[PDB]
Amino acid sequence: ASKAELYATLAEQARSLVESEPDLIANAANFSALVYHSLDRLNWAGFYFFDGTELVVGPFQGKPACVRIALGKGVCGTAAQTRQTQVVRDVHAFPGHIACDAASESEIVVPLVAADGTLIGVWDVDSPVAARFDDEDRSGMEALCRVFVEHAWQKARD
Amino acid sequence: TLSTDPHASKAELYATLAEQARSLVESEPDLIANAANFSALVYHSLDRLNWAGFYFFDGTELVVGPFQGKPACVRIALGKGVCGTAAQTRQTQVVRDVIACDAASESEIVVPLVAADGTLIGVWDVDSPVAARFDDEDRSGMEALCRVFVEHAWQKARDRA
Repeated sequence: ASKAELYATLAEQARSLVESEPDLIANAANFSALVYHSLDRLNWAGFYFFDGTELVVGPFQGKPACVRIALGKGVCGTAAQTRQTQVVRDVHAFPGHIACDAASESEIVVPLVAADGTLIGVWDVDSPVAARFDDEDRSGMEALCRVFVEHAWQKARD
Repeated sequence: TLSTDPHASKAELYATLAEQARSLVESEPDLIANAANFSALVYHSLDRLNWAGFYFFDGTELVVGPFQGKPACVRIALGKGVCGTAAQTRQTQVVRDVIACDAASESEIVVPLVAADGTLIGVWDVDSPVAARFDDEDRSGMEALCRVFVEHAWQKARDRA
């Protein structure tokens, strides 16, 4: 299946899954499981949630990794501080990449921002192969995260 | 790989994993982070597993928390299925041959999680695609792992409130 097909399907599956469920933790864990087992050549997929000061890991699929990430530090901290998606083809060349993120060869991080500008956290996907993610994954991952923010986080906050 | 390495028994392996679990959660205050990391640690330390994670009691029924594996059940009523049976009976369930959730599961162990004051926290659920993957040594080992999580993550956070 092409990337365009996979992300179109994932977007509707994700919306179906989280709209029918109030609990944010359930929705974050099921979302991580859905994406992780639908895309090949991944070794990590999951959430970090902002605690008012820094990122703190939430539900994820993969091996134990970073537990806390300061804003500005590494790919995830850079995404949270700049509020810009990070598409990294070679994590070992990303300036300031952090030790607990060493299992990843390439990475995509989408910042999650509430409608009122509050930093929610980041969505982080890692691969053990080089240049796994391109700008179509940028489009596709961001569409999945918009579903999550609108129909899981924004709902529970209200 | 490397057959000449030391080959530990189930008791020793679960004891080593309990110390790792203790070290992983001891100093982190956030309960959801510890639950996510604990699920990841156990799932990747034991072989022949296809699911490992938490369902948390919301006061009425079980609601899935952090887990490793494909999407499974989201909500489970008390008394329904292996996990709901564990939560209601407050008894550990060991199933050698598998209603719901992870379809590929052939054997399963569910450990109820109960607070110091008797509150039902939820359950810890692990599945294998192999028949009779879990025996009474796995039963004892999983219960010891869950004591670490309840003591050094859940009860720790509750007592600070």
